[PDB]
Amino acid sequence: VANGHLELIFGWLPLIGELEGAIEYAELPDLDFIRCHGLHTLVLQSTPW
RNA sequence: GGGGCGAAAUGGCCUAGACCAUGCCCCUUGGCAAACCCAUUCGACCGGGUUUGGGUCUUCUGACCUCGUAGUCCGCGCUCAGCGGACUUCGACCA
Repeated sequence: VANGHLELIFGWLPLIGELEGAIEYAELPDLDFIRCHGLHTLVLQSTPW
């Protein structure tokens, strides 16, 4: 068992490499941008003709 | 029907921009003020119709009553009427 478990953990080690790589990939700081608009108005006056 | 708008109320588009949907802004013109007419308790009774409504001389151009609108010099004096008065213009059934 002392040798089998050691072999097993040594074989498991590489997978932790790509797992930590993916973890780091999840922390990549990226983003986009947002942009909006708006408009308000007001009548001034009016007369007949 | 004829138009307007993307403004303005929001929704697509929505650095920005210009277009879209419902969606919202107006016309359905209006007024004449007078004179006369019906059937009848053989007028009281409301409603309708006709002739006029700035106006004439040649209302053709153009002028003669009237005014309205302006611009220009104006008298500080000359003419019997007097006066405050001159010249040029456009309009004249009414909003």
